[PDB]
Amino acid sequence: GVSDVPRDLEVVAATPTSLLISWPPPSHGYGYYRITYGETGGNSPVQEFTVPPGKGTATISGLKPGVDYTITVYAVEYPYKHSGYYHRPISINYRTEID
Amino acid sequence: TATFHRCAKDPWRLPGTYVVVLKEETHLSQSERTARRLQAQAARRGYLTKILHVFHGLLPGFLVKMSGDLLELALKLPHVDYIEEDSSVFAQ
Amino acid sequence: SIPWNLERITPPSLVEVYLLDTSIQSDHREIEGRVMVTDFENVPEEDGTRFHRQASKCDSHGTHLAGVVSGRDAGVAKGASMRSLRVLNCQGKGTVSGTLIGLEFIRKSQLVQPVGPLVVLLPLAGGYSRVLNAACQRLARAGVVLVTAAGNFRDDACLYSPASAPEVITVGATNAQDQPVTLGTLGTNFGRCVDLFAPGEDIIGASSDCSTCFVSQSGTSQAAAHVAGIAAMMLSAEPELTLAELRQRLIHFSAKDVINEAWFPEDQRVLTPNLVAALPP
Repeated sequence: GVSDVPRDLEVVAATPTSLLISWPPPSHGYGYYRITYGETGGNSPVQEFTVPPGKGTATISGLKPGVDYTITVYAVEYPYKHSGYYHRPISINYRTEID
Repeated sequence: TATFHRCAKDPWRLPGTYVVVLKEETHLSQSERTARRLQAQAARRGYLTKILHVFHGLLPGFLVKMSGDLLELALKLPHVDYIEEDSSVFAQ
Repeated sequence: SIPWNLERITPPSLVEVYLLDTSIQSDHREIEGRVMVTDFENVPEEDGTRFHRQASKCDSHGTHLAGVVSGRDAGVAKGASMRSLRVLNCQGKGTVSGTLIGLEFIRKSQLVQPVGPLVVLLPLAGGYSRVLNAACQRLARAGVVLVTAAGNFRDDACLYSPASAPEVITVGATNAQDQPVTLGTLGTNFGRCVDLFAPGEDIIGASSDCSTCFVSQSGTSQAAAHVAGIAAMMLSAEPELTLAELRQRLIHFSAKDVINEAWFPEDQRVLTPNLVAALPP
């Protein structure tokens, strides 16, 4: 049914404004991964976008240089922001580089 | 005089389908009479309408597929309490 | 070991539960022989859509919830018998009009069926609807127990329907740590329109993948399904309970002042009930 969330989220690359995350794609994906991101310790409001699990990767752009960010991935059947979710979320912490 | 109601969240609105709700103190056959009357009046003005459902037992009224241009006309119909534009619901 | 959510609602006769929702897998071991798929269908989609979607049968949401209410191994009331009405499509979408016609179908079925207790689960939400709130009120007046999801908008349940209907038991979601549930950038709704909270995060229940599969799901839909199960248990023992008598018992037996009100906006903390549903002992 709805694809499980990755066992680990890999930070592949990081520029002062961008973050690149990767995961082994599942064999037969269904439906979406909701990628949520925000500044660790709620200085800013949390942002999101949905991505098919099969893409194996996603780029988080427009970030502030040198700040610690938390990325949470949710397995979802429906992409609208008010849907429920499947399985458990997976979180990662990443500090972006300075200018 | 009857009121028009719609969804405050604009992307959830479904214009073109309306629930015409009638006053509780009416006859059972009054829902069908008003639906038929709305259809006749709209046809005179060159508008096609479809009656999707007639409500009994829950609340008195009907479900109509018509142009929003006819709401002014529809709000003037006797026994009408209010008219609601259909909207979306979602699994939570 | 029992699942956390069934531990939480545990303290230290011919009830029918109507579900309005997606299509369900009625041959799943959890609910087999106790769920009937009615002929009711009113959805915004073409009839054949769910046969040409290679991906699924569009029954994951409905099956899980039927499992949460009445599932043999993971349900609240293992008893219950259930009646399924299809009002949510392949995209998880329905209409206010289709939900009305469904409630009207339930009223007609109540008049035909012998005098007995009736629970209606509406695990869906849209914007505040004058007509949907009126239909719910009329059904409640007829002695029907209606249970709805508070909504997953991290907002005031007053802006949502059936959530905002006072004659409906509106259920928010809490987790294993007695915290309100975060869903994406959103989560459980709050405010004066929420009647109580129930387990709604990491809820194990029937998966439509296969007849013996289980999956964990989170949302106010799961929270509402716990309360529909609790109400079905309560009515199985006391079939003559009023909606006011049942609501009174839910509030009375619930766990109190256990939710961290810090997750809610400051102005909403006093307005949100700090109650987590539980069964009578």
